[PDB]
Amino acid sequence: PLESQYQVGPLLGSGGFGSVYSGIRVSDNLPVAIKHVEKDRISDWGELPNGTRVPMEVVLLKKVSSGFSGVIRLLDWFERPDSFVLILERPEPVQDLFDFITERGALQEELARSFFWQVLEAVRHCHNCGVLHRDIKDENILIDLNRGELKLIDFGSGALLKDTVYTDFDGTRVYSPPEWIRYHRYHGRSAAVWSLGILLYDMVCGDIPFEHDEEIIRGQVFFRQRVSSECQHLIRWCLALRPSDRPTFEEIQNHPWMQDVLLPQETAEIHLHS
Ligand SMILES: CN(C)Cc1nc2c(sc3ccc(/C=C/C4CC4)cc32)c(=O)[nH]1
Repeated sequence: PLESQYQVGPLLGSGGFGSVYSGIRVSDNLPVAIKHVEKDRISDWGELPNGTRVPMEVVLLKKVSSGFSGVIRLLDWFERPDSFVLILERPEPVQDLFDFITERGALQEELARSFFWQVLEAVRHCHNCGVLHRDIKDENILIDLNRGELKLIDFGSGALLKDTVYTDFDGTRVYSPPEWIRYHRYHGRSAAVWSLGILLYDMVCGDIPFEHDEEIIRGQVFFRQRVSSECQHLIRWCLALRPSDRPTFEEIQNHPWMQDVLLPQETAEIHLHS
């Protein structure tokens, strides 16, 4: 045990959630990320199959970790007197979708579609595992620039998935649905689809559609860049004001604009200059 097996590199980011450092498992040189979370800043606790009292993030991480590389896997975790320390995988080289959009602006449709699909495949995986992320957005998506594979990260506002209503949200406002904004209630799926509508608008317009509460409640989408009619259709569908007017994952993934997606490898070859 102990803090022997890992070697702490540079800090990767921080905030009110905590601090993440680059790290190398000594045990065999694998890249990892070392995420330190303060007990005081966890509002949502959970408990394991094993039955111990851990942050919800750790519960959800365990339920989603396994073969499929569309979600970042949690390799191990530790407890400390005032924090939990999480060890997760780290692709090399890697960059987050937010930075990648800051650099390259609006993405070519073909690139967006391959990115969007992959997010769709990640979120479907979480939904199967009984996990709801609740904070899907460019900053919670890592690109592995060599293999062209997106990895969803940061379950710190997630919850167990359920069919009843959610009356709490501790995620990103500008990505939250209008039913949350007015009534303080949403349902998982439909609120996830809204965040995906936002995410796709982001990808294709270089930036997010709404900044203020009223623009959210109004739900009218102005396009600032050339975007095909079919992409515009899908975005507006995901951003239906009534939750039940929103598409299901299956309906999103059968949308005409979602056809003939590139593979992750082809994607890096053509767009990440692999
Ligand atoms: C997404 N934020 C709030 C923090 C956060 N970062 C990571 C995780 S796993 C993880 C794994 C790798 C890397 C490497 C990133 C490069 C772009 C700087 C970061 C993270 C998380 O769970 N939370």
